[PDB]
Amino acid sequence: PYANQPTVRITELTDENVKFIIENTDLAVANSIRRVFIAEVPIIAIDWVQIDANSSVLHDEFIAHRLGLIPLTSDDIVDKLQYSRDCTCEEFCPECSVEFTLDVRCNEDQTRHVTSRDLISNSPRVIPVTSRNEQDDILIVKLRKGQELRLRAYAKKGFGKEHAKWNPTAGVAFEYDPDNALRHTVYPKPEEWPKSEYSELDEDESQAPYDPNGKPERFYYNVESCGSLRPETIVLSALSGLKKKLSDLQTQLSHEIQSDV
Amino acid sequence: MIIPVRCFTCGKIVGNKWEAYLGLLQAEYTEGDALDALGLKRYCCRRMLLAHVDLIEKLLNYAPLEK
Amino acid sequence: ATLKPSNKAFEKKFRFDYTNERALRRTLQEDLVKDVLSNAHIQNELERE
Amino acid sequence: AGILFEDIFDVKDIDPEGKKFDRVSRLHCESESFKMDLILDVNIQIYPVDLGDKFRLVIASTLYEDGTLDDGEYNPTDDRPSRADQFEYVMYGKVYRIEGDETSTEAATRLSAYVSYGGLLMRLQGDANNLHGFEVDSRVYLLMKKLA
Amino acid sequence: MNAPPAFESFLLFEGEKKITINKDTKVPNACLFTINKEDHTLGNIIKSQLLKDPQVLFAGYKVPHPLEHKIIIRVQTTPDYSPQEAFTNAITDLISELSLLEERFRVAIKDKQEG
Ligand SMILES: [Zn+2]
Ligand SMILES: [Zn+2]
Repeated sequence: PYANQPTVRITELTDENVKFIIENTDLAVANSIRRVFIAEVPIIAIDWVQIDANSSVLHDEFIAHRLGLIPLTSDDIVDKLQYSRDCTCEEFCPECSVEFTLDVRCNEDQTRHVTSRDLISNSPRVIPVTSRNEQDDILIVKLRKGQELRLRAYAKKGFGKEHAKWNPTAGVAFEYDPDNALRHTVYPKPEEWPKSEYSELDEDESQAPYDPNGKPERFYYNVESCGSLRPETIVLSALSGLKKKLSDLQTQLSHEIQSDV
Repeated sequence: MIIPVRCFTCGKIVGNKWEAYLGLLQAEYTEGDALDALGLKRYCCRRMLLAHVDLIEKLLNYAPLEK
Repeated sequence: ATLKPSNKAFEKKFRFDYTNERALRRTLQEDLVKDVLSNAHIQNELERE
Repeated sequence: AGILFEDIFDVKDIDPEGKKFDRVSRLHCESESFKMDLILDVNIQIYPVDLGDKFRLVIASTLYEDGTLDDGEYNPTDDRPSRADQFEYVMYGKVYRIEGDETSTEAATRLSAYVSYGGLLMRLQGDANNLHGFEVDSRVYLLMKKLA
Repeated sequence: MNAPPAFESFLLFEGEKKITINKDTKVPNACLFTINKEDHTLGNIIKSQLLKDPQVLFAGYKVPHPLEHKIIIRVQTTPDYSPQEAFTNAITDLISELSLLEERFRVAIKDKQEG
């Protein structure tokens, strides 16, 4: 009649991805955790652009969208910054946004590659991932001799539910029950399917025997970060975000019970 | 037109991989070895780099509107 | 149900047999059985039907 | 105390006409105390059954050891003494047909009761003297337990 | 032309009760929790955590429509219990799960970073 006692075991941790295993937890909890990893982890992404000059072959909406998809370092600042909607300021301020600026002109005869390295931010903590000192710089647009591109962007705090640019993951490999013991899938020819990397079976075997008393446990994860948040910070922010969502829901629930009590 | 920034499917950054991919092709790499060297394991990201047509380089051959 | 059946089947399936006391006893209750066997008006009505 | 049948059914065959489904198998069984053929559909995935096994089948109208009708509702928070605890496999179905060898004049000596456990069908055929409590449109249970 | 703003999925439009409790009259000790601006992320966990409660006879959730951003959770408990109390304990238990999982994840991260 109470909660379970989940455990965790990290099998790999790098700057790009984190591979871990959660045990003694429900499939609903593990799936919600994955959904938070994908849609409800706030990060900093350009969400406001003012094109002061754009003579390139790509129209303004194209440049805006392309800047929006550029990931920005959001490791420790995203927890400090608030949502522009909740901020009580005027258009912007350092508490709710990060100013960026771009001013490039192709004076030489060679094509000028406007890259993420040209995005100058007012805050040194929020910079393009390629700009954090390997990987090359993201390409915003190529310019021809005589063309110019000058704009002024502002980054905001958001999560995946608002737009995919605020999704900090580049893939969340969620898996459970590598050996089909629970038979949640039914392979018509189990011998034709390959073995999961987390599978523990001899090559002569195809799938584990059926377990009537089995329940989904030991969920395997591989959270590849896009660069904005460290792979482990994505998980911590996801757990904290889901706990905050449940806490606010509990507040509204209690306010509704006492409404009738 | 220009190489996208994220992979449409997963979201992996690919915008910074186009130039490296071309440099590898000129470096006598196969498209598969190049996509592996760039760290593109999912076939969705491999689709992004392998099916791209860089038209921007041809749009830059036309004189601009302003000099 | 009274188009294809042959004359024999038609009669065996549709003519109410009110002379088989055993069958009447099984299908109908004692009061109905006795009434059907004794009363002749009911039998005549069944035949007319 | 509501029990409408109780007899052992040595399993004589499983899926004689061939395996039609995967998580279900048809068992053709015969008893020894009453000589009653039985065609049953069970969930061999969770309750496997092998050729030659021997089980006790107890078709009852209620699970409560004391005579008391059931409400047909799923209430797992009921701690009263139920006869299901003493068995392994328990089903819940309804009688949807009772055939027999009755003629226009002679009564039925041999009967064949059909029951449907949410699709899993059973045909219990034998002597009518032992299948008098079986009536159509009556919710019944199975209470099948494998013994050695 | 008719595309709803993306923030409509999570942001309440205005004067919108985040959660509404409606007593179900079909059966006793049952209620419907209509939560606005939520989805399967919370509906699934709350359903599962209520199913884990032995005093909960029925626990289910649904999204009436994908375009709408509302969710309905039906909860039926034993007469000695209450659906509101069940929903409160389920949320408290989910919160404890996330707190404990977060703590153990911090510990694992530290142990892995050191060695
Ligand atoms: Zn502000
Ligand atoms: Zn991809």
